[PDB]
Amino acid sequence: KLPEAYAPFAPIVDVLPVIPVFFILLAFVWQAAVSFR
Amino acid sequence: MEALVYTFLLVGTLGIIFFSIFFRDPPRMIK
Amino acid sequence: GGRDQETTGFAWWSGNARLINLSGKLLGAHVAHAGLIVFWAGAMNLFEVSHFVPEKPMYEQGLILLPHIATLGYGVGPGGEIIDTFPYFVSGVLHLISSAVLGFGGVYHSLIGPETLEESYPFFGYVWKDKNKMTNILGYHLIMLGLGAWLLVWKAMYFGGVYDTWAPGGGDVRVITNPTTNAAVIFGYLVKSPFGGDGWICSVDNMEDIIGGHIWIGTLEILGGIWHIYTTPWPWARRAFVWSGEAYLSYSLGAIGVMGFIACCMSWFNNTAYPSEFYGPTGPEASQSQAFTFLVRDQRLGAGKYLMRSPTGEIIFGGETMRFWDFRGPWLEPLRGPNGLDLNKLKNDIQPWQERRAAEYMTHAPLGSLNSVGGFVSPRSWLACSHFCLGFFFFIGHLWHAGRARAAAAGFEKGIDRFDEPVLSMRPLD
Amino acid sequence: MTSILQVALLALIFVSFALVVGVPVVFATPNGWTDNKGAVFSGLSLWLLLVFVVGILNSFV
Amino acid sequence: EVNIYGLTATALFIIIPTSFLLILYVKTAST
Amino acid sequence: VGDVNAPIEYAVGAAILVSLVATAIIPIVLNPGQQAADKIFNAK
Amino acid sequence: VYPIFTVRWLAIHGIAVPTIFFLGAITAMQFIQR
Amino acid sequence: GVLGAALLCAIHGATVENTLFEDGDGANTFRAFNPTQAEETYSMVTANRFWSQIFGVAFSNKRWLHFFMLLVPVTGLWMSAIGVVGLALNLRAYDFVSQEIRAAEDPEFETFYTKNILLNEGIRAWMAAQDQPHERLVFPEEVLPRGNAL
Amino acid sequence: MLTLKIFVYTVVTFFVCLFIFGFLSNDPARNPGKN
Amino acid sequence: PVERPFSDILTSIRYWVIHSITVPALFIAGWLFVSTGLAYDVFGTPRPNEYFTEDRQEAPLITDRFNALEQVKKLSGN
Amino acid sequence: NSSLWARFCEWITSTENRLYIGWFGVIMIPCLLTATSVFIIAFIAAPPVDIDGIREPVSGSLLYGNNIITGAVIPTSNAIGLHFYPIWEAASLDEWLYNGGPYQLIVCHFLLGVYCYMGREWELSFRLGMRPWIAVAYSAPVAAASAVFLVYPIGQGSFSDGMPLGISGTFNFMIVFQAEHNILMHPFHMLGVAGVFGGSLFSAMHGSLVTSSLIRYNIVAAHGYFGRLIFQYASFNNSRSLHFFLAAWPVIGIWFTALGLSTMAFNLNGFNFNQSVVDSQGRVLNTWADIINRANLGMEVMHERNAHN
Amino acid sequence: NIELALTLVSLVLVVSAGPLVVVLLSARGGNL
Ligand code: CLA
Ligand code: CLA
Ligand code: CLA
Ligand code: CLA
Ligand SMILES: CC(C)=CCC/C(C)=C/CC/C(C)=C/CC/C(C)=C/CC/C(C)=C/CC/C(C)=C/CC/C(C)=C/CC/C(C)=C/CC/C(C)=C/CC1=CC(=O)C(C)=C(C)C1=O
Ligand SMILES: CCCCCCCCCCCCCCCC(=O)OC[C@H](COP(=O)(O)OC[C@@H](O)CO)OC(=O)CCCCCCCCCCCCCCC
Ligand SMILES: CC1=C(/C=C/C(C)=C/C=C/C(C)=C/C=C/C=C(C)/C=C/C=C(C)/C=C/C2=C(C)CCCC2(C)C)C(C)(C)CCC1
Ligand SMILES: CC1=C(/C=C/C(C)=C/C=C/C(C)=C/C=C/C=C(C)/C=C/C=C(C)/C=C/C2=C(C)CCCC2(C)C)C(C)(C)CCC1
Ligand SMILES: CC1=C(/C=C/C(C)=C/C=C/C(C)=C/C=C/C=C(C)/C=C/C=C(C)/C=C/C2=C(C)CCCC2(C)C)C(C)(C)CCC1
Ligand SMILES: CC1=C(/C=C/C(C)=C/C=C/C(C)=C/C=C/C=C(C)/C=C/C=C(C)/C=C/C2=C(C)CCCC2(C)C)C(C)(C)CCC1
Ligand SMILES: CC1=C(C)C(=O)C(CC[C@](C)(O)CCC[C@H](C)CCC[C@H](C)CCCC(C)C)=C(C)C1=O
Ligand SMILES: [Fe+2]
Repeated sequence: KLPEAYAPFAPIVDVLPVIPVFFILLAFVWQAAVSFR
Repeated sequence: MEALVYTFLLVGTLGIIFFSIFFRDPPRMIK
Repeated sequence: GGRDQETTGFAWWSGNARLINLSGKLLGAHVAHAGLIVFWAGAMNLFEVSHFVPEKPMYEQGLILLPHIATLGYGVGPGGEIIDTFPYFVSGVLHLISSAVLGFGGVYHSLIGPETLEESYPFFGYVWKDKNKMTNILGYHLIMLGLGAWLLVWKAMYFGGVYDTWAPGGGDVRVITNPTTNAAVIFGYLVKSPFGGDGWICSVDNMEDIIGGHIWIGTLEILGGIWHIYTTPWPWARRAFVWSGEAYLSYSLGAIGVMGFIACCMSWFNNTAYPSEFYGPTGPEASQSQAFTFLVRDQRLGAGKYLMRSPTGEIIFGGETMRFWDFRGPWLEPLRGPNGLDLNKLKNDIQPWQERRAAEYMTHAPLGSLNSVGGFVSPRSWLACSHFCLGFFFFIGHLWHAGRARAAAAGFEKGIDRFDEPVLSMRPLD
Repeated sequence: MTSILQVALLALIFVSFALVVGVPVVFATPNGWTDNKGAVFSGLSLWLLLVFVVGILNSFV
Repeated sequence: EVNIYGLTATALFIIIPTSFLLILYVKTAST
Repeated sequence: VGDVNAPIEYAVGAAILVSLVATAIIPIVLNPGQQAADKIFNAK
Repeated sequence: VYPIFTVRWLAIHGIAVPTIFFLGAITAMQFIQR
Repeated sequence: GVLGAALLCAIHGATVENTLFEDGDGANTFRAFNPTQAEETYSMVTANRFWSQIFGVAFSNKRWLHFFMLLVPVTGLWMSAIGVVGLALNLRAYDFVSQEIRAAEDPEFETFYTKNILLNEGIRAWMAAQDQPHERLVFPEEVLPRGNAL
Repeated sequence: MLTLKIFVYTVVTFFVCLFIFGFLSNDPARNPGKN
Repeated sequence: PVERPFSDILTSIRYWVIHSITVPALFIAGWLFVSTGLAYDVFGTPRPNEYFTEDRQEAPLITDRFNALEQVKKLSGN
Repeated sequence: NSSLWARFCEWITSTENRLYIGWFGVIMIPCLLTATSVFIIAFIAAPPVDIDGIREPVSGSLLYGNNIITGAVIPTSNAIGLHFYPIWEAASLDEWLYNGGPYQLIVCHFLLGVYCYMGREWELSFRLGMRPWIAVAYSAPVAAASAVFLVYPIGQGSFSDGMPLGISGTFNFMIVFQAEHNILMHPFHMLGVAGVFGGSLFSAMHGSLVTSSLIRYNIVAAHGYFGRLIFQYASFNNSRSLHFFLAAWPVIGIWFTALGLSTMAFNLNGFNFNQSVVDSQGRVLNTWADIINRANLGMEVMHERNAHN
Repeated sequence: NIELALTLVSLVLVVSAGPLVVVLLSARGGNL
């Protein structure tokens, strides 16, 4: 359950795995910023 | 007797299929 | 910034295709993708380490990356018991930092770096139609793959060894000293049948053969890289293939699809590179353990039980499990004689740890559900399903990309001419 | 000395967040890369040094 | 000879439409 | 028994988020249709 | 362009109002201890 | 009928989209068309020859092709409707009396039909308990059909 | 039956060799297009 | 007489002024409808603790057509 | 040019034949011909086979009292499991028949034939100037057939779990899935059903509009009808996008359903909502899922023999 | 329930960290 020194940083870790699926979404947003040209 | 009827029907279907494949009228309407 | 549809001819949904002839942008994209891969690796490793209870077994809490580190022999003792969980944290953190570095490099090469690389940096420049630079790149990357294989061998032979599940009294971390380098044994697997009883490649059962094969693969890869970096394709090779970026992509897609299918099957069946005490028991193992424990309990209570003959003439358990009569495992081989199970040993040669392992394997069959309610989903099922799906999709990708590449090479990738139709220049009534 | 490591790690998190929000902006904006090279390189050096000091502190915890 | 009525039904269903279609085809092909 | 645990503060918080996200995207989905219907209309 | 209370207004509102009402009802149902 | 309708949809789409004429410089063929086109966008001759050399028989008339598309699913669903109309009066095709007599005569004669009949018996016996509350049915565990007793 | 095994192996090998030597005899350049 | 485009209303001020204060009213109305317990009374859906009555320990059964009203009133315990 | 090899190459590659052969043809023709020959012979005059391996043979040949509907070719025995069982491996032809080798022969040869048919489609498309993306469309049925006939037995561990080559065999196959894995509630089967129904709908409606429009205009006339019939103006105004959508919907549906069957081969499951609603005091209230589960339980209990002599 | 609040805050900040770059580039006339 992580070394005790990093115990308080447990919640942020719970969000790291889901970051990649956002990147693809970002691309679409970027395209939406240029009217899908 | 039933088996002969079934075999005859299947053979007839296959024969119609073959004749349609090989003896069709040419499709000159659009080609 | 980005291009427009009119200039390139590719819509936004095909936008990446605009990078085919831009070397720097393609390099940046590949570097960024590698950074993303290592980001996922590190993040998932830390996430699994955070939700890890050492007392319970790994396969009881849906962990798929920690077993890969464990099988190399990090913080694990005999019987697959975890001693300390620091190395997993170190691995995850290092992967995450490498992710940061790779992501920075990729972004820089994508946004600021020169669009075309073959104008100011000739060494790194290339054109897909060339047949020398591509071979040089292939040789370089083959050398890297060989070095990685040799790194595995070095760890297995000089840095504490790996976790062998076939050692007496359960598995343990052991140092492979004499890998089997015999050509006959190594290349016998490649020609074995993929059907039951044979196990084309998934039948490897000892670490000696694995290490020897890795040695051979590393040596062959480095030698092939040296060969390629000093050679050009033969005329038959130049008349056999299509030389374009999309053709290379299709080749890679097909190869990777085959590799995905192989990984699926080997994960489902093999239990020496995937020790049971980390990934849990396979379905054949579950059924075999159920039969074994039922027989032992019936014998102990006093009220063989189910024991029949294999069609080839050996001795197996009866019932619905007679299909899984090719299974072998550390906890069952000592009870097996020259022709199947031995009645005397199966009667009075069972040690407590074997019985405990069978009892544990009874209730953890791969039965589960997508809703994950229970017969609980074993990691093997997840790996097998996911990689089977990915392999199938990548095979479809090979089909699509190879077809398009060949059509473009021929010169009719965008449609029939409408002025000289080949069909109209042929005899009628085909 | 867990508190020092924790505060250094929080500082590293904030610095990494700022660097991530900044570097692509500097790259994309026209005539910005050559204008703000020093700032980006200084940020990268600070990030690496802070990673190393966090590592040493962990080694000492 | 089992289910004589069934055999007669099958024979009629196979013959009458077939004969009708064949006579129609021969009649029209003369055009 | 069968009462709602959450208070009305979250009720209003979610109302604001799910009421101003649906009253501004219902005209954006229909805009293509209304723009093309007039072109189809008054023509044939 | 000026007049309102047209066919389109009625058609859209008829399906819009109950939708919001039911969305609120379901969101409230979510937070029940059973 | 339904499966043939899906097959026709897929094959027609694939053939039309893979025989388009070259009337656009761009890599994408979607923007090389306007609704006011005069000629068709695909070559009927090439598709006809392709499907006459692969399968054996191919269409040579657009109207006939699209009418066949219309015809298949309608007939399929109409026949299904007639079947359910028949079932409404418990006029079901269930017996194959000869097979039932032969199976009952000697236990050692099994076809997939007999297994299907047994599965239907199991479904009925095990589901009628709660599917029809108004019948007030309580089957003791002794009588419930099970494969162990065959 | 060893003879049947031999016959099947021979036939399969013949056909596979024919296929392989087929696709290797300059397949890409036999197309109706000109490029 | 031309069915003003949706873009015109999207940029209007009165439209937003009306809707931003009206829609939340509907959402809160629904929340209070299902929170105050009015839904159970209106639609007859029993509460979690009212499924099994003191004298009944099984699913109800109507078993009557022309007296279904009294049957349902008795079974529900009201 | 005049070499015997050159003449053979020209004959195989010629497009003047009534049916194109090609190299994929030279591979697929013998395979499919052997498959169909053995299939017909086994369907007509095959002896009983012990599918379950408990010495309870199942008759499936016409001569042994069967019709078209109830006949089939029974899969191999459970004793063979997943082994390779060619004709020359069995002790005698009678034992080979008893165990069920012809099912293995048919399935292998037919799978190779269908794959080479897939290849030949692209080959002919390329020989004519057409674009090469019909094989992608054909991959859906090929993927489904490969799944059902090869991947499920591998996951389960025996060829006895394959689909018998018949009608009643297919029905028993479906019933056994619904008993064991609860396929009906799996999302991928839902996507497959949606794909099939949508394909039928689109085929019928496209045919109707095209036939109506064609007057002694093909897309600009019927579009006015469609835009005001069910609203949805300017959706598919490009004749090419419409046909691409037609080609895309069912193919994706079938790909997803095939992947779902493949995943079930490794036995995850369909959804499972049993006892998902409970009131206070812990009592259980039945939902429709519970009735489905009762049906599945009865089905599974009926299927298993357990006591086998 | 500090853990849930902290997780939600971190998730929201991470989500917002992405579109911020796009907004900044669009507002400042970048090459996005
Ligand atoms: C696929 C990966 C990849 C590739 C092909 C390149 C290629 C290139 N980069 Mg990029 N870069 C990458 C990743 C990559 N980079 C990453 C991950 C980062 C982030 C750290 C950067 C950051 C970066 C910057 C900041 C700059 C470049 C530049 C360049 C160009 C000049 C390189 C140079 O000066 O030679 C250096 C040659 C060396 C040999 C030194 C490399 C040192 C390594 C660590 C030693 C190992 C290399 C050795 C040959 C391998 C031995 C293998 C052995 C074990 C068998 C060149 C086109 C420069 C340029 O001109 O911009 C376009 C530039 O300014 N790159
Ligand atoms: C991982 C997948 C991936 C990758 C690596 C790329 C990479 C690339 N694409 Mg492709 N693309 C993708 C997916 C991907 N794309 C998808 C899914 C679509 C469809 C939605 C497209 C559609 C598309 C089009 C239409 C075009 C590209 C273009 C480009 C290039 C320019 C980068 C860009 O967006 O313009 C610059 C964009 C910006 C400056 C705005 C984004 C700002 C930053 C980079 C966001 C990320 C910052 C990150 C979080 C910070 C990391 C921290 C680190 C610095 C420490 C680049 C090589 C363009 C090109 O070169 O074509 C010739 C182009 O025209 N892409
Ligand atoms: C990443 C790996 C990789 C890749 C992509 C290539 C790619 C290439 N190599 Mg290189 N090569 C490599 C690794 C690699 N090589 C290594 C490691 C070695 C050292 C052993 C070599 C040694 C080497 C030589 C000596 C030569 C090549 C050649 C070639 C080219 C022709 C393709 C070929 O070999 O025929 C593809 C395969 C065939 C033509 C025949 C295949 C027919 C059989 C029947 C198919 C079945 C395979 C197998 C028997 C089935 C069992 C396995 C199964 C269970 C999976 C091509 C550019 C040739 C070339 O063009 O000159 C440089 C050449 O002369 N390579
Ligand atoms: C590393 C492998 C690789 C690479 C480098 C490429 C690269 C490329 N492909 Mg290829 N492709 C691949 C694999 C690859 N592809 C595979 C495996 C398939 C099979 C599905 C395809 C199928 C394919 C088609 C059919 C087409 C391309 C096209 C393209 C080009 C544009 C990229 C694009 O589609 O826009 C960016 C992509 C998108 C915006 C789509 C993103 C949305 C996807 C579909 C869903 C998101 C994933 C989803 C969550 C997972 C669901 C499955 C799950 C069960 C696992 C580009 C040259 C196009 C082209 O013009 O070729 C020249 C084109 O028409 N590719
Ligand atoms: C011993 C042996 C032999 C064993 C056999 C055992 C056994 C089981 C026998 C089989 C029994 C059997 C026949 C069962 C089926 C019985 C059955 C259920 C019948 C249903 C009959 C019925 C009246 C149903 C009503 C619905 C109905 C009419 C369905 C029609 C189905 C049908 C024919 C679908 C079409 C199929 C098909 C492949 C179409 C492809 C068409 C095609 C080639 C188009 C290509 C094409 C595309 C283009 O885009 C263009 C442009 C051109 C030009 C072009 O060409
Ligand atoms: C290597 C591949 C070998 C494939 C062999 C199999 C090919 C199948 C050939 C089907 C011929 C069907 C008769 C068409 C008769 C015929 O001449 O049709 C001709 C017709 C084309 O007609 P035209 O377009 O010229 O007609 C224009 C009209 O206006 C009338 O003039 O073809 C079609 O419409 C598509 C046919 C698909 C129909 C598929 C039916 C499949 C049925 C399968 C039954 C199997 C039974 C098995 C029993 C055991
Ligand atoms: C171009 C572009 C794109 C993409 C891109 C990409 C994909 C990128 C990537 C990038 C990357 C990939 C980056 C990375 C970075 C990283 C980092 C920056 C890291 C950091 C780390 C840290 C900070 C850590 C921390 C920690 C640890 C170590 C653990 C525990 C504790 C703590 C939490 C403290 C797209 C297509 C979308 C669109 C267009 C634009
Ligand atoms: C690790 C391992 C091992 C070993 C391994 C090895 C030794 C491997 C090898 C491998 C290899 C060594 C592989 C290879 C592969 C190859 C391939 C895969 C090929 C392919 C080819 C092709 C596909 C071709 C084609 C073609 C065509 C058809 C067209 C025309 C021409 C040509 C011919 C080109 C051992 C057992 C010890 C241990 C465990 C596992
Ligand atoms: C926290 C931790 C620690 C420490 C840590 C550290 C200290 C880290 C570092 C990290 C780092 C420090 C990282 C780095 C990375 C880097 C990279 C990842 C790079 C890459 C590169 C590349 C990839 C390149 C390439 C190239 C060139 C440049 C040229 C030639 C060509 C080529 C492409 C080869 C301790 C033990 C206390 C505890 C546990 C965990
Ligand atoms: C972990 C962390 C970090 C980093 C991070 C990052 C870098 C992140 C990123 C993130 C991102 C980068 C995100 C993104 C996101 C995005 C999104 C979330 C989107 C969404 C979208 C949407 C939702 C859309 C929708 C739509 C469209 C498409 C348009 C039209 C309409 C519709 C509705 C359809 C560091 C290490 C530094 C520090 C610590 C923390
Ligand atoms: C020019 C002009 C237009 C275009 C217009 O729409 C109106 C409004 C009439 C009405 C209120 O829609 C009347 C609707 C009542 C309707 C007759 C009731 C029966 C038919 C349907 C139930 C109406 C709703 C259809 C909707 C759901 C598509 C007026 C007053 C105008 O001056
Ligand atoms: Fe059409």
